[PDB]
Amino acid sequence: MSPTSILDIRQGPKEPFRDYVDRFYKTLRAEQASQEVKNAMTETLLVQNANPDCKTILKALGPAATLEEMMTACQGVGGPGHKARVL
Repeated sequence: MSPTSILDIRQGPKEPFRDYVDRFYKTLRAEQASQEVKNAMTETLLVQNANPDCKTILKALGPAATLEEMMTACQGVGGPGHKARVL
């Protein structure tokens, strides 16, 4: 509850996007509350609730680099992606 911060609950949240993001930003929000588009600069690795695009993609697309674009690229995506099954 109170002795409970992102960088101590940081397990390694690569893939449980919404399930963990709401929890992450709920504590982390002293530094970047505003869902600010530059969210590829702090320990932020996701976006509050996110959209169905980003969710379905980064669920497999956590290769420790390309996430930093994918985190927020979903905001301007204009479509459902191109991946008929995740792997």
